[PDB]
Amino acid sequence: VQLVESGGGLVQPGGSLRLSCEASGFSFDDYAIGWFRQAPGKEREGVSYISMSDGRTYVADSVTGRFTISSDNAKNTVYLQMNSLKLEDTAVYYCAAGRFVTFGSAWSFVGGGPYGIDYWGKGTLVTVSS
Amino acid sequence: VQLVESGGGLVQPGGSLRLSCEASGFSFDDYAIGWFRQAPGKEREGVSYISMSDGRTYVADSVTGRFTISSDNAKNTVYLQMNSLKLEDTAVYYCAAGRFVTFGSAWSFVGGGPYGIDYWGKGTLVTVSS
Amino acid sequence: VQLVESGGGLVQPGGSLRLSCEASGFSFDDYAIGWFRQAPGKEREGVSYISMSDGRTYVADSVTGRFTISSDNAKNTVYLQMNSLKLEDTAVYYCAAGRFVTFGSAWSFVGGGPYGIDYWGKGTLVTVSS
Amino acid sequence: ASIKKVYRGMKNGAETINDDLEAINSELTSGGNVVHKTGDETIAGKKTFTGNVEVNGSLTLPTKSWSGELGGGIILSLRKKGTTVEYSIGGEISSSILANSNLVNRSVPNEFCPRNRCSLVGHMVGGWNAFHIDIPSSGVCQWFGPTASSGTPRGTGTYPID
Amino acid sequence: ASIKKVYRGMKNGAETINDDLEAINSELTSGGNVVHKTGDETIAGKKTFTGNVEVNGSLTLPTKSWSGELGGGIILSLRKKGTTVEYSIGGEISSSILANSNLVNRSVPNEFCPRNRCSLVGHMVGGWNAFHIDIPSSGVCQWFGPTASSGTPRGTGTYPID
Amino acid sequence: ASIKKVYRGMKNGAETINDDLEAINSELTSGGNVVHKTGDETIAGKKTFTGNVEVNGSLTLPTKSWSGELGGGIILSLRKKGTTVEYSIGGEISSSILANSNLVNRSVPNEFCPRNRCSLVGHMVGGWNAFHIDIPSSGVCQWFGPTASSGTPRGTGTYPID
Repeated sequence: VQLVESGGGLVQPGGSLRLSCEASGFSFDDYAIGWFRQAPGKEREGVSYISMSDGRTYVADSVTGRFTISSDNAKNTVYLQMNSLKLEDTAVYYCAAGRFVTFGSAWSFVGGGPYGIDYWGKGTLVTVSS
Repeated sequence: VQLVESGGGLVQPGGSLRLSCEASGFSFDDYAIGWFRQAPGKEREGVSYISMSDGRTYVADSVTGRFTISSDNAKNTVYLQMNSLKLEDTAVYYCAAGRFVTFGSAWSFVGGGPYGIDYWGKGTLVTVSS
Repeated sequence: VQLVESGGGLVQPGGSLRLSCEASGFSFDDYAIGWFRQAPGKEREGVSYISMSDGRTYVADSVTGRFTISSDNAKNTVYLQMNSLKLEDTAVYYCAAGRFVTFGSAWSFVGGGPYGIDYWGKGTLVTVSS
Repeated sequence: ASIKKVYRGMKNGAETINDDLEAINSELTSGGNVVHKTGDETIAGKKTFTGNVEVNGSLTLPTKSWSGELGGGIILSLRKKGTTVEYSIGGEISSSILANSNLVNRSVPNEFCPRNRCSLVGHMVGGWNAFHIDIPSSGVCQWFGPTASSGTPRGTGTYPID
Repeated sequence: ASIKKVYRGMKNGAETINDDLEAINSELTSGGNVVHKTGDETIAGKKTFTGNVEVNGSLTLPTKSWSGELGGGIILSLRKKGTTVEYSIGGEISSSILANSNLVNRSVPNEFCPRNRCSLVGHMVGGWNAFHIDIPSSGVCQWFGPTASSGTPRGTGTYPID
Repeated sequence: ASIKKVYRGMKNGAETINDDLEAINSELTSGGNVVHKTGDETIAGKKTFTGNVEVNGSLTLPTKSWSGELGGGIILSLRKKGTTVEYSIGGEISSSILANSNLVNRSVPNEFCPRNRCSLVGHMVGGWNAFHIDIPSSGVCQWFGPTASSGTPRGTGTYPID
């Protein structure tokens, strides 16, 4: 039962970065794996998630056209390709696994815990600065 | 102060059923009486309710065109006519009485307790199977 | 750290009233100051607020075209001009100061306390009767 | 909230969208199935607070009382509040209670019985004498003073329960 | 949230609908009048939990302390935490305290007074002697040891309050 | 909820608005970051209740136990529940314990140590004898009975901790 992140770092605006999350120790049939982010100066916000069964995805409005999510169930790993990075994308990015429901293109995490998420990674820092 | 249900049973898809709720022991001036339903595998969802004063109604999207609510204040009884029954209508159906507010065709139950409802019936099982 | 109201009173429908709130003891850079109202027979509802920095405003639908908010940072005072008063405007009006976020014309107060508000005034009674 | 479907080709679309937004928004202030920062509310389900909790008002837990003469005139008055039992020793020794003897007039009811033997220390009015009464898991209390045939036993305290 | 009306014939309709959805959605994460699964929040109103509650951090209830010399050199130190009073007997007997006498230097303040007489058992340093001090609803404490003119009284425990 | 932007010139506008309304509305019943009136939920952050709180089920606080022979055969069994320590005196005096002596076989661990000296009153089986054991902030317990070389010490109660 672990979610291990990597790929975070310092980049200039317009830069690119690729995050990875190694998910092991649980079913997948009922889960979506994805990413949030958080300032030290904020609550969490959802970024992008992928259904581990059918591959349906969610991508937040603040990042549409710039960030794309990928998976590979074998390596137990999910990817976030972050392009055209902006100063406001600076945050710590957490890998997350949660049970969910969809209403077309809109999603909701159904867990009893914070943000409706069952498991969290330790987080990977993404810094975008001039 | 009682809400007594009846009419639940086993039916095949395309089948029909009629639920009844005998409501006694409270005013009515401020109440709507109606139905929810719940899997053992779910939270409650609202199905259909009727204002006990003016008779305005609510019918959930999942059941529009198939389920219709009726009342008769004298027998202290509300009815749910369930037509064109589907496998996904299988649940235990609870009669409920609650104080409410409306915003045109949209409703909200205002009670301090679960689902904003004041009183609940014991529930009637509706089973739809091949 | 005080919010002092004045201007409430009894008026006939179609009447006018002007509320004032003397806000002192805090920054302003991060605050919006405004008004709620509440029946003894209700929860609070937001009426109108003004950003203490950029002056952007919010005016509730129930009062649009009738109530207008003003400020003057020096006297540490915010104003609510209430015109074409209706019976349903009867309530106690509370001055409030809160940290907030906007989504175009829509607002949300972000505080950890009730209604997302940090500080409240004592309230001023507005009575509209024939 | 109980909302209406917004769909391709519906009549009164703007009105329906507005109605739905208003009903949903109403539940961010009060009612429905959400817990709010105001209002008297009843909350079902197991709630686990991982952080610190402060209660400025009263904190009321389930309560039940029982009182009875254990034996030899000794009265034990109990009040269970959560997992704690508040006790008060009373009465007056009315017959000889042998050293180490079981008190057989009344047993403490099962719901007030501890997991392990609890020793309730008491004192006799008018002198320097102390005793203790054990409450075992069986509720068959035992006197651990010496043989005694008179006196006024007292003592207030608590013991734990599961 | 504070939303804008969506109406028949408005300009910037899509923008208004989106703004309203975003403001409402923001309150499902934090702020407004809703209690969230994260964040430091202040919650008004009577809250009744019908199920089981777990607190992993600290649970802080209202607290107040009082200490005073009841009489004859006996000191009683109290701390009220919810409906329980934590007590500690201290001091040193400085004058003769008669058997069954009221302690009249200080009464326990009304807010620390129990519903019914509570018997606080204590012990005297250096020997086998026990006593008890009663705290009645009046707060006029009573010594239930024998007549005593010296010694060091001690004892820590609790008694209930309303 | 995780919603889609409603914007000027989008395709499937009604469908997107409906999807967003449904996802938001779902969180007024369960899930997301909101606390509900039903369901088993885990809640982070400092929560301050300004009003009255009632718990109808159990209220579980952090718990830890410790037991050890303080010295001279005297056993002290402890259980910390929030800011209260439940104690039970046990064992049997197996060597001479001098009047006013420190018990040096085991100290009470720091996490069970009170802010100020707590005097735990106990009683010796089979007679009228009482004693007390002090637990200071250091956890180096002290015997306040007279010099004693035998007997069965008992006593159940509580003392406070920070």
